Amino acid sequence: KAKELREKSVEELNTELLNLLREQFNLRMQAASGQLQQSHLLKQVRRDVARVKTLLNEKAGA
Amino acid sequence: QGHMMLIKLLTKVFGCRNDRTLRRMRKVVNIINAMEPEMEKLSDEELKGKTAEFRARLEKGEVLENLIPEAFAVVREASKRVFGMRHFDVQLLGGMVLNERCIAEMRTGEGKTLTATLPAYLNALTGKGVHVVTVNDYLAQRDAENNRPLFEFLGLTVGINLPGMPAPAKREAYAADITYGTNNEYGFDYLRDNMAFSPEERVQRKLHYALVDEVDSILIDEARTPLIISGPAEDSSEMYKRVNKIIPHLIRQEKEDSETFQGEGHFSVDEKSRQVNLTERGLVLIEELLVKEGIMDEGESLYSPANIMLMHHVTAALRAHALFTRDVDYIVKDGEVIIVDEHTGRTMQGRRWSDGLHQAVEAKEGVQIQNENQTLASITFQNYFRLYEKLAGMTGTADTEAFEFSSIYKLDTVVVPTNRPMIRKDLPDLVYMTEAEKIQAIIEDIKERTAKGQPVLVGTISIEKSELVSNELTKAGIKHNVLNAKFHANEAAIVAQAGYPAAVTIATNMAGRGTDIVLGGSWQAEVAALENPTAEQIEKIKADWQVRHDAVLEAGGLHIIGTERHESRRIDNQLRGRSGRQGDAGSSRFYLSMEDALMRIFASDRVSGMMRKLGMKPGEAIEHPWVTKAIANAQRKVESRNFDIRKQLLEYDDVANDQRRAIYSQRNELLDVSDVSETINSIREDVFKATIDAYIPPQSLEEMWDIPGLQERLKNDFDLDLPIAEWLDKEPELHEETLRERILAQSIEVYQRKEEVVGAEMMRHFEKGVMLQTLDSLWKEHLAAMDYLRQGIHLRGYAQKDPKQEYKRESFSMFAAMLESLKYEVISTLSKVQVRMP
Amino acid sequence: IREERLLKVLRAPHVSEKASTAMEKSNTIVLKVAKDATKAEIKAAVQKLFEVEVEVVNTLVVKGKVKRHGQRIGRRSDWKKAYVTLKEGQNL
RNA sequence: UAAGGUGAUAUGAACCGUUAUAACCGGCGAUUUCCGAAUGGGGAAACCCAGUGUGUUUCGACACACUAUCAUUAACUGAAUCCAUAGGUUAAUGAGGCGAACCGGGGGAACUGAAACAUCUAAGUACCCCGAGGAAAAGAAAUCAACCGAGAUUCCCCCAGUAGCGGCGAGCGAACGGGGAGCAGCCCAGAGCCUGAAUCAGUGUGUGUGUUAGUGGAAGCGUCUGGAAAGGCGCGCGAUACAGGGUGACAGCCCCGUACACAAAAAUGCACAUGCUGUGAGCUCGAUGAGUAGGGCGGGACACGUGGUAUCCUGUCUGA
RNA sequence: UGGAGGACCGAACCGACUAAUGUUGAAAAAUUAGCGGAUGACUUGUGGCUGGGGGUGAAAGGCCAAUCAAACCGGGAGAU
RNA sequence: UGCUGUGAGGCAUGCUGGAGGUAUCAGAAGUGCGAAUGCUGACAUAAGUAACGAUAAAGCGGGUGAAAAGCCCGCUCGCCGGAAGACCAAGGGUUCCUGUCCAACGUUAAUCGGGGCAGGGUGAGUCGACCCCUAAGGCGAGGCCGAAAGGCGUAGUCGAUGGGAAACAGGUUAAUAUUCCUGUACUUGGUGUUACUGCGAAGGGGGGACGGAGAAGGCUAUGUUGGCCGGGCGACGGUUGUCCCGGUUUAAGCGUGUAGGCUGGUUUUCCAGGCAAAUCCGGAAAAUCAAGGCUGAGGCGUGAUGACGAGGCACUACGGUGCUGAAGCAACAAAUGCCCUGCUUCCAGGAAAAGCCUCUAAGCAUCAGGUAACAUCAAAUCGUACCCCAAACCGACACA
Ligand SMILES: [Mg+2]
Ligand SMILES: [Mg+2]
Ligand SMILES: [Mg+2]
Ligand SMILES: [Mg+2]
Ligand SMILES: [Mg+2]
Ligand SMILES: [Mg+2]
Ligand SMILES: [Mg+2]
Ligand SMILES: [Mg+2]
Ligand SMILES: [Mg+2]
Ligand SMILES: [Mg+2]
Ligand SMILES: [Mg+2]
Ligand SMILES: [Mg+2]
Ligand SMILES: [Mg+2]
Ligand SMILES: [Mg+2]
Ligand SMILES: [Mg+2]
Ligand SMILES: [Mg+2]
Ligand SMILES: [Mg+2]
Ligand SMILES: [Mg+2]
Ligand SMILES: [Mg+2]
Ligand SMILES: [Mg+2]
Ligand SMILES: [Mg+2]
Ligand SMILES: [Mg+2]
Ligand SMILES: [Mg+2]
Ligand SMILES: [Mg+2]
Repeated sequence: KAKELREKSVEELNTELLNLLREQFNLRMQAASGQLQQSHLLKQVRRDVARVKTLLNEKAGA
Repeated sequence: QGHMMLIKLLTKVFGCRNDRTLRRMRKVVNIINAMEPEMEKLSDEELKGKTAEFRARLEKGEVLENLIPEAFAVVREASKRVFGMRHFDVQLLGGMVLNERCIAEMRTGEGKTLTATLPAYLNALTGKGVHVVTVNDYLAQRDAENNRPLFEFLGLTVGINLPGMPAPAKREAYAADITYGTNNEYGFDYLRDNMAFSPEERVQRKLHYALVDEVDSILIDEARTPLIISGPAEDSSEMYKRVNKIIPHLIRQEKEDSETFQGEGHFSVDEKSRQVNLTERGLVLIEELLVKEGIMDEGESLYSPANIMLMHHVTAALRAHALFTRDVDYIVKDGEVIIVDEHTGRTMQGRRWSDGLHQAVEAKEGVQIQNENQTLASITFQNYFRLYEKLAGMTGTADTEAFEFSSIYKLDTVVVPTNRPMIRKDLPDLVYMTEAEKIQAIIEDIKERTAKGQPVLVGTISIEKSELVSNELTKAGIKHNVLNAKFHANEAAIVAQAGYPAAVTIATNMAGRGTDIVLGGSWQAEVAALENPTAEQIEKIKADWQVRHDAVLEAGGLHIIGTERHESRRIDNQLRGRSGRQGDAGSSRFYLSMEDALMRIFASDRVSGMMRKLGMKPGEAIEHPWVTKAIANAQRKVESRNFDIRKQLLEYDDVANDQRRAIYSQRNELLDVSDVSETINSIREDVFKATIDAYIPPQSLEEMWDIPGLQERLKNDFDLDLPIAEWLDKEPELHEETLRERILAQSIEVYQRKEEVVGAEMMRHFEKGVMLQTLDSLWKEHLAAMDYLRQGIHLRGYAQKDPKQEYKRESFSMFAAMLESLKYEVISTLSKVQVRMP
Repeated sequence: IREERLLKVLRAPHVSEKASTAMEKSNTIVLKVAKDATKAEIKAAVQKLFEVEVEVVNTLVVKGKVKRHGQRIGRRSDWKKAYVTLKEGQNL
């Protein structure tokens, strides 16, 4: 992504960050119970959060 | 490794739990059928007397469960001695499962109704009745007349419930110990019993036990469905003309006429945003539906819990005024409303958008308006099953998930065996890149299976898919019969003869588990086809059927073709489980293509393009099992999605029916009790305390009181012309409460004079009738507000709050205000009754 | 309490025979939680992310074992177990 | 830059990507827990405990920021004490610690050699401490020479183990002068004429030349032995490339490179050239570093051990 | 009557006079059988302080990490 | 192995090996080893010899097992019992418990283990740490001193081995429990309401707050006996009795205030000693009453119609669970423990500070703040397994 997220406002990025953290917690409880087969998604969700936070920093400081 | 985690925990714990329960059930089974070589004395004087003996033993307090190894045998040999069927051990297991609140899993042909004879017999000895539900009147009446010798030889009466039955005959149906009928007849008999004007006019008994008999459909899919709520002739609706008349005073820029206006809203080009969203989030234009000519004008705003019935009317008029435009979205010609379809260019003259929308469409123009219809009687089916004291149900090989079962309402899933070693060869699934190669491989399979001896079922989802597969099948060339869901007797006539060798049946949307496919033909319907069967013809037909049946099991049994996979796995297992019943040989194979509807849930063109990079390979290869893993994972995903969209409306049904049970408990509480003069007296004292509290403040001074408002309200809705200000100012010896007891005693003497001139029990019947009138009217207004707030929860709880405990608080306040208005207007119209005075 | 802090606390459900027995006796869920989580964070996280009510939380710190993998000596990481007491009126 | 990847033991599973948001490499950014100069107070390093000010939310608490010491400067205050000072508070800037060797300074052995040992030697070595820079130190004669002249400092070779010093023992050891590497001279102790005129430092721009990724890059087949050919034999080809490494034995022509020919969006080294800012040139008339040179006493450094001992430094008393 | 004592006898505790064993031992100082003190100049737990041309010593050149008529480690050092 | 040279050597070849070696004539050495009580590695010798680590001691049957003196179960025998039992601190860190294995470790075998592998296990407002406060002592802004580094030290700030708020009984896990469950409590803060009101310190006063030895009065833990309750009449003479065996338990907290110990009390007026002020302490002088106050083990009541209780009945995948459960008192003896941080007595004359109570100063006074009741909230963080006279700590060892 990182271009469709760069076209979003600060509250949109905050809402997307909250949704990504919720999906990360849900996938963590899913994988913790031995129930996750698609184990890649955690990694993707993790990097997704990073992208949002990086964009938040470059929307906050400059 | 390590971490023997929750999944293996689920499998191990529930496996050992079902095995321990099945071990104790096997011990009970080994107790009951230890030795049975010969039997005599059918049921004439001894085993019919066990009915009265068991009723006397429960009269002394012996547990009905302690009779389970006895009473089952009192059923069992009867089926040996009347119908010639020996109950197998699995039928005993299923009856013991249906005795508790558990789910019976067993294949068809293992005596389904023969198992269902057990818990109807057990639950019927209470003297309260047994309510077994089929989908039709046909199977219900058929098995009712089948078990009428079985229950009549044991002293139990079989009542049948049919649509169009008389209400005393419906009483004799429900007062029988085993009552047969369908689900909607049961539910609408309940709704007519709640529309009864006395407890004598009811036709049902107290709900004792409900045998579901098909838990796949009604407990999941048909859980919510209402078919009788309110039937109007509509008779007039011109008051909404005087509600929608308030709208063309205001302009569509601001002040309650807006296209939701969003602070700024939109640009000045065609502002009818048909993505409606119905918000108006400025919260300053909301003021113009208040005062100046009067409705919702006493001081309550538009966000009050007590004014939502008009709020789903005026906003319906707002989304009919500026949104749905004349001559393109709809037309009214000669007073007739026709939706003009914009996208495909149609004129829908026999369709109308419900939930007051076409009503507000008629209220905008000069059209004849159907009535603002008020809900009367509704219940959801899973919670009506929850209302029973004991609840159990049985299903085939398409059993749902055990945690899902126990979380419907307390249903434990124990895997009952078949008592026969299963050899139903489930072949690995076959997917092709397109529909054409898949159906051509299906054509080669059906031709090579019709070559030797094999009966085959080909199941689809629809009549048009059946038409396409039958067109390709006569391009190959066979005979087929399509299974119509509309035709029950034609369904039985097709499927009873579908098990013949070289007989192929096509299926459209299997409801559940089928009528018994007899492989190698069906010799029982064959000797039913004889016009006068002797004892010489039945043995020959049985022998030829025996040769056909051994040729069928040598051929590999019944074959299953699944043309697609459904959005639930239960209907897939329903299609699959037709082969190999009662331990017979059989085969099952599912087909799929990449242009099926189950590729519509992917919505990922990257992976959908990566499957194209494999190659064609139409046949011998090792192509990919990973795409099959993707299909299995996506199918489990959409099954869980169906679960979530079910669960949200299940919580909706829970809250709606909980308010329903509140009003039904207070309904039977205010109806069933005798001597209702004391009840009216107590409610009248609380009424006068509450109505004087609404106008006179408790423990207030002499200037805080509201004398002319209380006087005019007493005169309007009490028929009391009280000189309250004169009674204040003439005597200063008066003090506090005192006026409460003065107006109460004046009302009491008005009522006692009117009951002495009208009669005692005539006033009691007038009390119960006017209580029913005011209670049903204000309760159906409560139902209108409840339906309008379940459809109008789009503007209440948004910022950090949650409806449903914001819906529930406003509906509880509406409930309390409705009950106090009920009490106030009952006491009013009992004080308003003009009787001829001496 | 900030909600994104609550989304990082509860790491894993912990199932064993002791957790089975504790659920049967005093209906306590046993959680792997974060190493730096206090009892208020765990109580708020279970009350929010699971929509239930908590009476009390008892947290203990499990010290990791020391293993020999191919004659190389390592030490497993410490973690925090948490016994969370669901309320009696809540029935499951 | 790319058709392959998700670092390794190390497979497996789940995935991503194939003509350009897979991966990789380089530039610039973001985040950068806690301890550690550790810097809010403390501490048994990776821990405990706060204060102050904001700003939230149901009022249960949360999040962020700052708060060490010293030096200088400024402001406000402010004793004994009148003014004032000392002190106090706040703000601004700088410092602190680490680092292998080189460098300058403050201290400074002993074994040993003398065939013992004390003057001496080892040796101003080892080590300790302080301070700084990419170099440091030194440096423009109160210097040498010899009646002829040289013209700052540093380093290399001769002078020369010479002259000397020395229980004249062990040992220590120049200089004058010559050949070379390199080369550069200025400012204050002060006024006027003229100004901002030379020079230097910062700053931006352009060009050149690098650095930090990269691109292209020649020319071989048959046969025999052999597990395998790059080897033997036969006939060809390239070379501004026969440096090297790998490929189943020893390959110029199989692969990576190699000679050569090119390449930077961004940061950046160094040169110029240009612009701005701070800075002042030249001319004339001045002035020419005082508790200093030198001396007495005591030490030290000069190759020079007090000897007939010049010269330099000074702890002490003096003193042009 | 009183209950003093660097009082008496004797376990814990502290110590170490005799003998035997042990002497590549069970132990780089012990075991067994006896022995001395055992309310005091006692003994013991925890923490702190005193640093080697030094400490400390009811004094034997004793002890200062199984090392002491000048500890241990690194360096001068490849001393001689 | 053969041939050859006077010798260091040389040449050829069989076998192994599977990829490098080098003529000749020159050049340079880390250029030749049997010795140095030489250094490292490997392997003999003594020699299958001494020894197998307290002379507390074993015997049999059954089980599993490939194999049983050592493991498990049972019946005997013997050893410790001021310990060779139980709980901790220090110290150690997974040795705890379960499954599994027997290569190595265990002075032997091992099916066993404190061993290998995997899994599980440590739950606190009241216990401890943390936290408030100080001793010895450490650092120590400034300061003083010192070639430099640094040394001493004021304000301060750390520092337990000491002072400071509160929980007990029963039950449960394979492994934790004053932590979990049941029951009954208690403590300290925050907020709010109500009622009353002079609150306030980095200051003053009290208190904390203290030695050795001896004595004998009241007690308790605890034990014995009797009564009671339940079971037994006993392999061999006797054993329905003055007989035999077992049980006869109950806390914290709340209330009462006892043996005992200390001290006269109350009111008024005055003094400036307590760095200033004080209603507090210190001192002085009157009046009045003589009994008022502080402290205090234990007992008693309650906690407790509960729990516990031998045993019995139902199940019981023999490991346990559900229900029931009789008596549950009295006398005597009695501590080194409690009254007691007391009393007497001696000389060697016996910590500090804070929490706590009180007094006011600056200051604020309808505020604030304090007092009492009630309601609510909070009590975070870390430790908690296991061994602790020992096979797990210090001794190289599973160490007399
Ligand atoms: Mg608790
Ligand atoms: Mg610090
Ligand atoms: Mg001089
Ligand atoms: Mg002895
Ligand atoms: Mg010496
Ligand atoms: Mg050599
Ligand atoms: Mg040798
Ligand atoms: Mg032997
Ligand atoms: Mg011998
Ligand atoms: Mg021997
Ligand atoms: Mg032994
Ligand atoms: Mg044996
Ligand atoms: Mg003994
Ligand atoms: Mg271990
Ligand atoms: Mg063990
Ligand atoms: Mg084990
Ligand atoms: Mg072990
Ligand atoms: Mg302190
Ligand atoms: Mg302590
Ligand atoms: Mg006693
Ligand atoms: Mg006898
Ligand atoms: Mg007895
Ligand atoms: Mg006084
Ligand atoms: Mg041993």
